[PDB]
Amino acid sequence: MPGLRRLTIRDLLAQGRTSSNALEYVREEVFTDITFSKQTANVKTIAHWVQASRQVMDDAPMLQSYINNRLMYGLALKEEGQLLNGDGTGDNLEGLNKVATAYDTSLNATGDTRADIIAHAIYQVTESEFSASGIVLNPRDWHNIALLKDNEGRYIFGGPQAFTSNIMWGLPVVPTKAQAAGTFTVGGFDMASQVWDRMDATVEVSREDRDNFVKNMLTILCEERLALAHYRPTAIIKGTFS
Amino acid sequence: PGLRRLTIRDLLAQGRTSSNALEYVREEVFTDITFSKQTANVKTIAHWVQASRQVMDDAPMLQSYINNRLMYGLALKEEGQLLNGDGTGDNLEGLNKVATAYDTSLNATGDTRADIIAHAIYQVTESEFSASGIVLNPRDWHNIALLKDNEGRYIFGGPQAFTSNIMWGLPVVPTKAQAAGTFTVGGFDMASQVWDRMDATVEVSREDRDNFVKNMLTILCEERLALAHYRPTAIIKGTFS
Amino acid sequence: RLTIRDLLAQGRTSSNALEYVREEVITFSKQTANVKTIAHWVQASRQVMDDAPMLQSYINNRLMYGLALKEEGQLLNGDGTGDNLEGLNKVATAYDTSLNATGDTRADIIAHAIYQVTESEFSASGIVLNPRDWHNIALLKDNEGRYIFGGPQAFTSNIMWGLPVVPTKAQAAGTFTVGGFDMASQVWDRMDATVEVSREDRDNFVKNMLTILCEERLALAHYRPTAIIKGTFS
Amino acid sequence: GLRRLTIRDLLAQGRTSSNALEYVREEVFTDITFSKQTANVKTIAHWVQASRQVMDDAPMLQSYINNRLMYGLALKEEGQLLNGDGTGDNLEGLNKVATAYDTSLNATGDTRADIIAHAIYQVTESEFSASGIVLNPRDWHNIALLKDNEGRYIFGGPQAFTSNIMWGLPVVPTKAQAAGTFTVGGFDMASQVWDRMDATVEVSREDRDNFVKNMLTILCEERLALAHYRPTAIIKGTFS
Amino acid sequence: RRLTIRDLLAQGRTSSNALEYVREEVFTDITFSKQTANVKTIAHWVQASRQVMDDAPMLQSYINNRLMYGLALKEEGQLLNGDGTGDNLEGLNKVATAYDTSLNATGDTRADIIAHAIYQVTESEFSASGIVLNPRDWHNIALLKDNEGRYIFGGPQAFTSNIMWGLPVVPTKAQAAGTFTVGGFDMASQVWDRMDATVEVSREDRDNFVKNMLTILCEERLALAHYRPTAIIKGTFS
Amino acid sequence: LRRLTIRDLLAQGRTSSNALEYVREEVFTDITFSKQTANVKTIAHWVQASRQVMDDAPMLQSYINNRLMGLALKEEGQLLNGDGTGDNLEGLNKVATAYDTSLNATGDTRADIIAHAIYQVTESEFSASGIVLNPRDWHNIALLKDNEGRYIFGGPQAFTSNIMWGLPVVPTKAQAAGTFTVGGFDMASQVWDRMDATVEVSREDRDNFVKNMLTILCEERLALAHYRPTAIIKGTF
Amino acid sequence: GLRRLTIRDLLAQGRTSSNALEYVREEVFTITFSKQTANVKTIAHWVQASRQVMDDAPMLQSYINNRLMYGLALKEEGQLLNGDGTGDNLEGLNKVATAYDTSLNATGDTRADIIAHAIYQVTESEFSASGIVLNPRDWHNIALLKDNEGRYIFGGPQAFTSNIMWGLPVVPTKAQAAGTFTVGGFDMASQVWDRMDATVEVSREDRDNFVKNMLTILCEERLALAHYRPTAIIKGTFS
Repeated sequence: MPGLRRLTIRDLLAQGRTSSNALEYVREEVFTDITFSKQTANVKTIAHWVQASRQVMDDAPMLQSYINNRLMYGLALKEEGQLLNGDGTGDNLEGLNKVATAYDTSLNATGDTRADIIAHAIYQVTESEFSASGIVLNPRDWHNIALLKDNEGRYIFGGPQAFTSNIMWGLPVVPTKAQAAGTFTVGGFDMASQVWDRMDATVEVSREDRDNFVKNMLTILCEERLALAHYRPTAIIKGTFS
Repeated sequence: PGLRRLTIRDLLAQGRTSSNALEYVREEVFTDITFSKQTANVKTIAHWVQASRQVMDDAPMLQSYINNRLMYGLALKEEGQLLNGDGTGDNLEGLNKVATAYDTSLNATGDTRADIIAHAIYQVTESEFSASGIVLNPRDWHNIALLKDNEGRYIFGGPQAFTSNIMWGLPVVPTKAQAAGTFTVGGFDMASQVWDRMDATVEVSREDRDNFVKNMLTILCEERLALAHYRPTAIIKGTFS
Repeated sequence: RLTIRDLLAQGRTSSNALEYVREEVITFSKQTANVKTIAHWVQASRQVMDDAPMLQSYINNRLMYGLALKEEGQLLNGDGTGDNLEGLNKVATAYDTSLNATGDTRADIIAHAIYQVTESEFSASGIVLNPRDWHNIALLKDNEGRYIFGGPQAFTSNIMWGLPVVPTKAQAAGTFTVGGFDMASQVWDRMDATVEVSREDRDNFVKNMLTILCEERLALAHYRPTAIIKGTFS
Repeated sequence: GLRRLTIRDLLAQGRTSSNALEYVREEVFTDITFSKQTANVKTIAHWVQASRQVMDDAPMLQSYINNRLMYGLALKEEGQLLNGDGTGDNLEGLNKVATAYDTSLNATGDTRADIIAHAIYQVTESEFSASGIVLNPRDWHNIALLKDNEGRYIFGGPQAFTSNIMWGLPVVPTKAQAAGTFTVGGFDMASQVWDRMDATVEVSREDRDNFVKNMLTILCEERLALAHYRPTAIIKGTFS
Repeated sequence: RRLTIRDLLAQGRTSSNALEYVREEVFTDITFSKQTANVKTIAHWVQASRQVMDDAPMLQSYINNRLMYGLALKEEGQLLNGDGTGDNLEGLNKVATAYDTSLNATGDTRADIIAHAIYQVTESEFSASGIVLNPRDWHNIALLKDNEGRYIFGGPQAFTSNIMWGLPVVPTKAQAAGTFTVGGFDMASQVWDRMDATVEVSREDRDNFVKNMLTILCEERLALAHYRPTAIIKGTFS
Repeated sequence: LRRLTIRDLLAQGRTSSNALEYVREEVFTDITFSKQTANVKTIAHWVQASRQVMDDAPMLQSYINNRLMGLALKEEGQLLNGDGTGDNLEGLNKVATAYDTSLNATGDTRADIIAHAIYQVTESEFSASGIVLNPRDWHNIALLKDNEGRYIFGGPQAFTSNIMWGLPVVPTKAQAAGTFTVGGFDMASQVWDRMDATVEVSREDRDNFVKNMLTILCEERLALAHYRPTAIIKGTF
Repeated sequence: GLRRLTIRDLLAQGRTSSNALEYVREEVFTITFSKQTANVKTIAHWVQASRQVMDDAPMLQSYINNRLMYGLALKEEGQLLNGDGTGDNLEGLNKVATAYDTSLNATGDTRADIIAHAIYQVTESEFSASGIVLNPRDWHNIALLKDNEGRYIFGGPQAFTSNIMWGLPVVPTKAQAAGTFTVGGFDMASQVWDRMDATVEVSREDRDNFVKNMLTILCEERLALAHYRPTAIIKGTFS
């Protein structure tokens, strides 16, 4: 099974299990009364594959190492990028940043810091009757945020005790390289989106592939099928730092 | 359902009932104290959504998420009724209608929106109670928590103040039920109470209105609630400049 | 004469969605088709619930037919957006006007379309016209005063060049759709038609009435858009 | 909800088993002399008359008497302890024995909060140090929200008003205290409150015209006395 | 109600009239002087009418709500600053090291001075174990800002629970306003006590016989031992 | 171990053979494939003590562990810039892409060069996940002071935290001064452990018999596999 | 006392049963080996009391041991820090410490920047700094460095308590002379071997105790100090 020593984007979202090629649902639109709308989520597949030598790998304990440290790791890093930046066209999921709501750049005044913009965004999330539960950042941006002062020796956030992923103002932070530099995504992901797992990550070996029989190598493939549903896109705010 | 904030239900005291009306004595303070005979009727609060048929009928795990999503909105409807629901009809006669106007003479020159909240925290004492909660529109709470004087100093600490909703040791309740520019502060724990007749329940109807045609499905979530106001002069409602 | 459902291929399915490959001629592309719902409802008197045979006679004679008439307008003129399903005219190839002769009549444009259907290596199998256009096609005669192919005695059915015509009010006036539907498109039925009676629906309770509903769930895949050609004769 | 400290919490507590209580009072003047005094256990009563249909539910009436009626009894016991004329069935309150504020100490540009400082100083003239203060909510609100030419608060702010503490000394804002009148003094040393009977409740249906009008009367009764051992340790005053 | 000066110091029972100890003296090496502490007596007397005392629980109310309370409040003020003249005890503020005036800075706040004193305690090879403040000065300190809305220390309730920099604080009216006292009390002093508080009624003192009065005396015997006067810094808020 | 080493910054893996064959994908800045083999090789660190130390027993063991597992510093010098030919394995600096000097400027300092290198890591379709450089260079970068800017007083907290641009920094004497190395080490390269470290004491080694001394030797074996050398970039300031 | 961290806590412990230990010192060029020997030395602290304190029995035996062990600990800390190693002395960490590289300093450096440069300079021995040793006054003046901008280098006066500098433990002690600091990886560079624990002996005749009815209480311990890599220890003085 997979697993990383860090909070992942799918941990922020709600988890469900589905047994169909698609599922329909209702999207709550709020005007800043709520008007409902019909939506559908299609179960799409994310895969990661690597080429490998034949004999050393099917006759050694270097296979568990090879799929654990390359395949599951890459597959996780790929689903994390899909859930956050998917397009929704073809085999692409529709990511949080695709449906997210534009940050309102009228909430920031002269002299604002990054903490002020984070506060403005945690606000703008509240305009959906939902409470912000998670933040998604770039590791560079998260490092800059965790370590800044307040025109005084005092020390907002916790720096190198809270910078270690950890939390910020009570909300979990996911610092991920999938997130562009200078871009933040705040929201109540707990009750604004949901990932439905059709099939768990499965691994398979292809001896026969695109001229693999004559090249003396295998292809190892790890794949998983899931869908992403966005109940209230107004609960997600995607913004850019100054 | 609360989602890491206090609900207007949390400011009031709570109890159980077993009838549709039980009535009580209202302490009418004059600005000694007189008494009134008042009756509180058990009204019904309902939140409904018209979804499709395909969304609902599925495995038990696929039916629970919408049930929780609906129990969530029921709580917001309950707050909307508790805060400002007029007496006429099946509404609940909420606090803002029973509250007392805000004495505008208290204002000093050069005040800010927080100064008016301080004045309203005072005025609650004229009922012989103490303020135990503010109710603000999220816009107003946000605009207050990030205020500053001529000097580069925040009144309420930092932007961390907007989160962890509290003003001078008094819980702040930011809710969409409160209209922009209107504030409501008072000793809720002693000036009001909520009597619960029935808990939340969910029902599904295919034949409602025209749902049988166009294959719709109305999901309804109901609770039964009465609101007893024991001292209207403890709750103060006002508007911002 | 029959239904657009009879022109297309038919399959069964057991899923909410449908994945397939659209062979744009031969390349390939992945396409999806979600199952949608089509319903037809009729107002009736309370007296049908008794005398069960009358209810069955009404249902099979007149209810199962209106549902097909209603799904014609969806299978033909759809969008695929929302609760609609993609229609033959939406996934269609514009009729080539270069095939037009100097003074060819409306019965020759259809022959040109029938030939154009073959440019996808698939032979045409059906025509779809508007009732008024079909009416005018069978009665335009000529200057001499003879029906070009008509004549009351010399008429078989809604047929033209040996292909079914299927006139439907769903088709707009001025538009025609010629295609080899039997091997280029396929309707996948999620479940067969179901009938349900409601007495509470709207004010049926007070007014002593009934609503009979007939529902069906289906999608449709368009493997070869090039086989279906949509034209608009001047 | 115990969101504030009462006058009783400001005083020494004591229990008794007699209907009168005699003590001695120190008479320190501007050494000490001892004069014998006595205090008679008085009765404090608070009553509310409710419709006769409020007893149909035992738990709800029980709750009302438990947490809504006793509060009124205590809050009027405050009004008796703080200021009682002594004559009749009114126990002798802190305002009856309190010493007058020495107006000589007032300066020209004397702020309203400085007079409390002068009173705290005058409390030291009885070889006691001032305990918490008692004053009206309006005056406490004005004191804690003083503003200079600019908007900066001098020594209070609404955080002070909600905390009921100035200069480390507890503050009791009560409606019983009149507006403009303040009372400082070493209440823990000077005076004490003696309890005879814990509060009791009584329901009467025939009281007054409660029979022809559908209502009851609920009565809460308490027995206590107030013993002042050093009136010079308590100071009245009025703002100007 | 709160921790007292007796709680900051180190306890211990004596069964004699006086005891000798060694004072460790530090230069601003460690020398040793010879000192003695004599068991002194602290008493508080309240005289009340003899009538009800002898048949009621009114006696208990005098004993603990009127006498033990005053005796504790007077013991705490004797421990802080006595004089050693007669029955006076030796006071912490009498035996204390003057706060270094030169240690201050231009913009130092009322907490920077406490930091300076917490340092100065370390010139005796010990560390601060507590602070003794006037309630007014503690109320003022606990509500200080930092050139920003941010509050140093904590909130007004319980005055931040009477703890600054992690060190318990004793707010007492005995401490003069504007004077502070830090130091390693638990290690630099001891409160050797001979006899616990006892209560006695006279019925004969002075002219109580003719005037119909009792007198109730509550008294205790204890000594205070000082080991390092350099581990106790007494200073003034400038 | 107050910092994370290069091993903690690559992929970890286990092998039970004296050599392993792997497919290295090569990127044209299309992706092609090459067959490659990595040979398990021994890393060894020795220190010579004096005799009669075996009687120290429990404390000797403490010396044996603490001051030997020394070997970790030599293994990383092998992993980073091993010559590749001989009895030493192929290092990260051996198969690494030369820094693109066209990304520089006139006044660019030294952290901007690392930013440019991180940018150039993306041409492999990977992303930088670490930086390796000299402790002197890291000290100069972290404590860099500019009179005009607000970055004055340096970053002693940054220097002690070992984090730059949000990525880990590895200051080691293994890497020569003036040279830097960035890249997606967690994807491109993997360390395959064959056998764990063992300790061997020799009395006859060289002159140990004459000179009344011992030789303690700690040795382990392992291989290094590089899947995408284009991910790694090595340059000089 | 346990309200502060002692120098013995920065180094490594270990027991020895002999009066001499042989070890190998690792010289690093900025690695060769030397062979050195550590001799078990004796550290003794004595307090001069009166004879009347003896008559109180537990008030002396059960209360003065607390202060006596404290004094012994402080004296041991001082000797470990700056013992000269000549004539029954320990080998002071300041004696083997490497001189601070003054060239590391820039223009505009405060006293904490020099400590940062010293924290760097330890790395040239392939070790990482484990602790700092300062004078209490120097630590006070560092933790309260009111920057010219008008902001504290550290959090505030809170910094002085809970002695920590950039995650490194700071040991303030009167043993370190004012103006002198020592950074290093003490948990690896050196260690302390304990031969026998502290023991207490009482003398009535030492010097003129008999004449002046005094007493001398002497607590003594025996230990050796072994340095393995002096380059890991950097000693310097503040400008």
